[PDB]
Amino acid sequence: STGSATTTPIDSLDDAYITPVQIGTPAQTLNLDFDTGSSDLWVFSSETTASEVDGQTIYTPSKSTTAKLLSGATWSISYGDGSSSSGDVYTDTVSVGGLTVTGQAVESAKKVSSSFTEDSTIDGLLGLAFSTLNTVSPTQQKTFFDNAKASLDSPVFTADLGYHAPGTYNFGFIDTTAYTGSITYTAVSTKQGFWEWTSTGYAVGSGTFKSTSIDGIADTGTTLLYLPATVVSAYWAQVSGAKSSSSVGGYVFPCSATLPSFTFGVGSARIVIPGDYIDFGPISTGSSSCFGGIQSSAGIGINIFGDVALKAAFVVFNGATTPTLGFASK
Repeated sequence: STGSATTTPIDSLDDAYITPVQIGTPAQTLNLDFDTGSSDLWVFSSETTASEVDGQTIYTPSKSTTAKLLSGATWSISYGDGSSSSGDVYTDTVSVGGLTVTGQAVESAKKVSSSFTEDSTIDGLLGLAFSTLNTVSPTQQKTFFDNAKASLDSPVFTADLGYHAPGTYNFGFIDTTAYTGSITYTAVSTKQGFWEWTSTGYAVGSGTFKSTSIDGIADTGTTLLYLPATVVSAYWAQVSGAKSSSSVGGYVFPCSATLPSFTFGVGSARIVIPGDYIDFGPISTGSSSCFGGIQSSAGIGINIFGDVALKAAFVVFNGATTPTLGFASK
């Protein structure tokens, strides 16, 4: 089997991407944030504290003839950005772009933190990291990909995120028309439960490539590109007037600037992030100070190849016995 679904930016800055997901019988369609940095499929629901729902589409398990309460099961998660959610668990039928899993753990939110409430465009998350990170207790549950894997034509999914435009998540096949040149594959460590790999270095604009190992994770659920302070300083040094602002919480730059590109290495291959991808607009409405899309990972404890980096590539998440990551230009 295979699946193919379109993923759409939630706003004009590509702050995140939503993908429609069918849950239950009859189908209830929710727009979820496909997140290769976590491993819980959770949804706004009829069980969510009413005051914490503000415009999201909810899952109502009592209206699904295939929903079954997973007795005694609870979940609770906190994300790198400080957000959190928790609740109970159902199993139900879940389909993504024509690909169907029966008995998928659907984690129903009783509580969500304010950032989720305040974002009406995201109805929940669909985790695509390794199932070892799943928070359901006392019986850990598998991710959607893990549940589908054996049925897929090939045990892979691919992320093709758009810049200021829709993209695609495919399951079970590699669309050879979706990229240019070849796919370069690189080793993955699953020891932290992430799609963790090692970039071979970087360049700023037309500058010379610096060969240097950068360990980090391929994370569709993080907006920006988070890299070591040395690297990030090297980048913003090329932008007149850019500075790290403690009060804003990162590097800012004059909105009148033209940003240089940023290149990262995948083995011998190179992925070029155009400068425009690194502009995330005014820090506050009407400001002429703009927020940078490349930021320091110092204090996160891990480097994150988030959407800013991933949207410049066609990315293969290969879930073979020994997982690997593939990157191609597009």
